[PDB]
Amino acid sequence: LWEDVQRTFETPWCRVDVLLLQSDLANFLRRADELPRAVKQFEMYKSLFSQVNMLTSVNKILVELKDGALKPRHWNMIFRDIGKRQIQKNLLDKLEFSLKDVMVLNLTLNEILLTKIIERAQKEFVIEKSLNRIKKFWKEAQYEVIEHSSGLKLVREWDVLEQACKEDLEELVSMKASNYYKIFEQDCLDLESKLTKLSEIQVNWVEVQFYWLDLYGILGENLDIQNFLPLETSKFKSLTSEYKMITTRAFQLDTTIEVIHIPNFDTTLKLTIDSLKMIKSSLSTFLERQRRQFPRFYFLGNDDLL
Amino acid sequence: ALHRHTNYVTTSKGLTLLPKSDIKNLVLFCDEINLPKLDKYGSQNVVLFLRQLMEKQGFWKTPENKWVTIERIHIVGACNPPTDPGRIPMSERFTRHAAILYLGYPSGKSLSQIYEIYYKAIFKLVPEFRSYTEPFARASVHLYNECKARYSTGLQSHYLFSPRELTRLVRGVYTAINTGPRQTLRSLIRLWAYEAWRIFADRLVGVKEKNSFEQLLYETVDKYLPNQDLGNISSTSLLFSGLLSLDFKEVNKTDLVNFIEERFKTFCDEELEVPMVIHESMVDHILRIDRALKQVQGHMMLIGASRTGKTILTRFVAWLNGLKIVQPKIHRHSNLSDFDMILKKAISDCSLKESRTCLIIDESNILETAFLERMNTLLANADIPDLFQGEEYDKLLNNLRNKTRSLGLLLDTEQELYDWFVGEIAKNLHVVFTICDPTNNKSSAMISSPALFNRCIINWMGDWDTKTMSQVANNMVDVIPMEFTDFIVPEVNKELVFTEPIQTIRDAVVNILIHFDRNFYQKMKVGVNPRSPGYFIDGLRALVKLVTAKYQDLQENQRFVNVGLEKLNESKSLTFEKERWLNTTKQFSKTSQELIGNCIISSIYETYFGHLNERERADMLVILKRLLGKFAVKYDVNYRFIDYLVTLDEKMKWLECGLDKNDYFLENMSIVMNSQDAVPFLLDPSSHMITVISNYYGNKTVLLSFLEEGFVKRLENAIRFGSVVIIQDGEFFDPIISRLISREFNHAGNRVTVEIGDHEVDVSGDFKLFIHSCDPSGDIPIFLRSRVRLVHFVTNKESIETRIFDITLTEENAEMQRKREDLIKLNTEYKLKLKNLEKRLLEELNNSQGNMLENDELMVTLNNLKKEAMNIEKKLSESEEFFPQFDNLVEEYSIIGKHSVKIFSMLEKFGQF
Ligand SMILES: Nc1ncnc2c1ncn2[C@@H]1O[C@H](COP(=O)(O)OP(=O)(O)O)[C@@H](O)[C@H]1O
Repeated sequence: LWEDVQRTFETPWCRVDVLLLQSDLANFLRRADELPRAVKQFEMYKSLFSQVNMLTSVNKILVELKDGALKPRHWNMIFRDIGKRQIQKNLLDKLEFSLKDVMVLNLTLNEILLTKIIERAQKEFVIEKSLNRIKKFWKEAQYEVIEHSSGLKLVREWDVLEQACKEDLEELVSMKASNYYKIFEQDCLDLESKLTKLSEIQVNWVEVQFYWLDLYGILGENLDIQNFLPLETSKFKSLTSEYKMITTRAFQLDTTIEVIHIPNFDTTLKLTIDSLKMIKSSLSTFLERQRRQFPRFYFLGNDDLL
Repeated sequence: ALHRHTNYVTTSKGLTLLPKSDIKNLVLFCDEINLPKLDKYGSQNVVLFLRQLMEKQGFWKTPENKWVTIERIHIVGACNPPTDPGRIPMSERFTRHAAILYLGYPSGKSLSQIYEIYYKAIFKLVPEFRSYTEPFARASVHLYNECKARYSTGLQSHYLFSPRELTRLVRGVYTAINTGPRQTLRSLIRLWAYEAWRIFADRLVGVKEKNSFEQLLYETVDKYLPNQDLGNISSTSLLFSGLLSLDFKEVNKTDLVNFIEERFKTFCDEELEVPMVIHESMVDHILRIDRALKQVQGHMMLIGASRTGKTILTRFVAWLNGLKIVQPKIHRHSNLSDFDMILKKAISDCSLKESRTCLIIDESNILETAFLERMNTLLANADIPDLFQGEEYDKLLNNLRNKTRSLGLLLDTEQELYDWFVGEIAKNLHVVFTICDPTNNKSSAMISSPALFNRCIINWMGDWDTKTMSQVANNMVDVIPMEFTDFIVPEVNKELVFTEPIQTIRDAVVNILIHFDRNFYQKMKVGVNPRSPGYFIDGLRALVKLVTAKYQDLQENQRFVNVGLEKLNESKSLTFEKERWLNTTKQFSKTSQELIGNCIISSIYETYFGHLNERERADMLVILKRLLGKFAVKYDVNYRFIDYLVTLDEKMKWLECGLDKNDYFLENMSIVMNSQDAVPFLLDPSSHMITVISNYYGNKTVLLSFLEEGFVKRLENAIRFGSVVIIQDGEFFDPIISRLISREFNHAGNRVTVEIGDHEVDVSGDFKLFIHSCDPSGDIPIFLRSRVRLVHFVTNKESIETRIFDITLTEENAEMQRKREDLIKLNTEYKLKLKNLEKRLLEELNNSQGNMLENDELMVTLNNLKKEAMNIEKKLSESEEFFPQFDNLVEEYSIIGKHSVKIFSMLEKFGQF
């Protein structure tokens, strides 16, 4: 029994399970008495029973420190302020310390400071859970692609991701109010920066795609209108070519967020939307110039007049 | 409804028919055929559809526009007489095609035989009293007759009796005899009386009609069952329950109460935590709800008042019987599809898994009439055909076919499977409606609905009576110490006392609280009182916390004065006169006697007067003072709420943040800030408070509203990271914040979690919630209004009444006005600075243990303190004459203000025109 209990004391804390620990402690209690008096008189049985009673004395503490909220920083703080010793970093960062250390911390007496540090652990995990959820959502998000008559690729359902980005940005802003935000600041700031860049790119992209669809009906299809406005359609063809290259390289990434790393993307979309707006203004001026020559065209509109 | 039994077919000359699915003819029983409402142009379309089905023998498909000829389907409708309330007259174009048959009540004498047969049936379990089959039945019938004549619809709209009540009584008598112990004649009479109480007298309103029913029961028993060994047949005198024993026997009250308490403690511990007090009415209603939930189609409708305990009592009784409590998590933007999905999930759990759910439907858990119609269809039948139709039906029949196989019973026919499904829903699903005020349109529609009123057991909780309030108060004022007031038993009328005869200060406290609650509801509320005490409970809790805090303060001050006196007695020429100025040990004896009175006044002011005018507050405070004087509890004669509760630092902070200089606004802010056991609901037309609160909390303030779409998410952020939340609108309210309005959380190891919608969010602990409203005309849901601390920040007309005074006295008695403010100002700054100088003197004595040159500063400050002592004494002596003159001078300008307010009212009427 001594070998078994010594083995179970040496298991790494990252692999200890309390459900089997309860049964193992029950077996240890059952088999403590059946040992002969030779073991009883020696320190072996006394030490074994004392350690088993130490394990059975505290069981809420073990399950509380088994929670996912505990982190290597909290273990370091517990060891330094309660155990008065330093743990090897390889032994600590992987939570592979043995149960003998947990015995050493003397959970029976220091349980007040233990719960004091565990409360901080759960609140820091409240912050970390939101950060991890945001990161996981934005590591798997992707647009929905369709292809119209031309070779261009079109995005559908802008809202399902725009609203998610806006809500995540609001969440990252609201995290600064929490007192336990200081340790998570260095990651939240970078995530907020990336999401702000993605939001700006999204804002430009939706307008670019909408304006290109609106203008493709007018120019690029009807040869007559392009003949009346050669400069506008000449610019529009180059805009469509550049937008096609940009969108192909963008959807060759499989993730929406990584477009922030594309060289010259946001400025390219700004230039594209500016040129599309100038072409739209040119169409408006041309239509008004046509209407001021035969004013009855004011009873028709734009599509009929075109 | 027809989709289950009919099968569309097609033929060249037979363009789609809708005949029977089987070979038997089909009979459509449309109950309450004249009930459906009619359009604004005066035509109800369902009746016209029925006429189309009976005259043209067909109809038109609305998607496809094809003539569907019904084949061998018959129409049989049932309707109450059109003179009954809510019965819309039917057009003669429809009833022209139907043969009308009138079916009256079975003559009142045939009922005797009809139910004597039932009693002969149910006495096969108890043959020893076979000869008693005939009496009981007659008695039952007689009882019904009397309850039909005494309690008419003229008293209450839900006093509708019928032989269905007699059948319920017979089933109850059987199901108590069947599972009960060996019976004796007295036991059978008491059992029948208990069932009669539960059937006929549960719905009764007011103690007058309950006493009338009790004397009717006594007369009936003495007339038809002239037994000579019986006890009291009152509702609380007899208690039948199977919670204690394995039988169903009349249990002793003390054992029942002890068991209920030891189970309620466990329920509050392991289930959601709400500190609650057990009393006799709670035990009685627990028995009632247990009896309702125990039977097969046991549905209950609890009509009481808000904060009575109906919802948590239902949850407790369901937990006792192992019923899964399901509550619709709906909110403002929840449409009929969400309710349909919730009902579908509840039904699937009830039948496909045998979950034995208990669906608690609040009055506010229904938004439009579609929800109520779904409840009608679920209750009248044991299923809602609209949920399971078309392809969803095909899945259901599949899930049935597998499931029914797992129980070891073979059923391959679709009809058999659906009949088993209906039976499982009927014996597994219990619906417990809870409605706060029955005069509301939604709740009146719920009560008057035929399916609910005919299937549900109307249990009328009503509002708390004086006995329940006394019990709750006694169990709630028994935690705070009252061994310092030196109470003397006062001479009061027997009607004034409510608890056991007054022998200690605690009984005086509970009597004062009950009397003030009654007087307050008598003045504010008119007619019937559909409001249950939530002010009473909040006031009790506030009084507990305030007595604790004030006694701690008094202990600290007494300790400081005593240690100073010990230091002075240890101490060279003038300290003998500080021995005189430390006569405050005598003042402490007087100020400790008034601690309970001041705490009662302050707690009542915090709870009740949040939503009152400047004049109503004064009148009710006068009433409370005369109530304290009626009993033998003392209080500070010159008591001011601002001075007593809020300190100088907090008042200066509020004034700096942007609060006005009004005493009314200072009291309102004290109510808002000091009382944070319940959410505050700030009502003000101008939004000037929204900035003020923000100025109090700097950058932590977060502004939301119930109208914006992302609100549900935004709060879930503010609730998780600890930022003060102000919700700009309060007249609207989506019940998802319900679990936040009442502090009903899910605790854990060290994380507190609250359910919003269907997400569990962790509460930081630094998170505050203020609800804010703009228009005082707007209403708030009864769930919100009774849970929230409503604070009125409006500037009413009565604000003129005082304000002109502050002008008149400014320009009529300048010196008197000057002395008025500086009297209290110097008084307060004296109470602070004399303590400051006393601790200065004490620490100097600490630093002057054995020195001699340092004693000069001690002597000069000793001579100094005499000056403020003289100023304090002079101010007290001058106030002793100033206050009588001030109160004498108040009445003249009160006469001025009486006309001023009338003039302003007339002006505002002019402006309203
Ligand atoms: N016996 C009691 N002791 C203490 N508080 C009670 C008692 N009965 C009711 N209450 C108060 O009334 C409220 C009733 O809660 P609940 O039943 O959920 O709402 P409702 O009564 O409106 O259905 C509780 O919050 C509780 O504070």
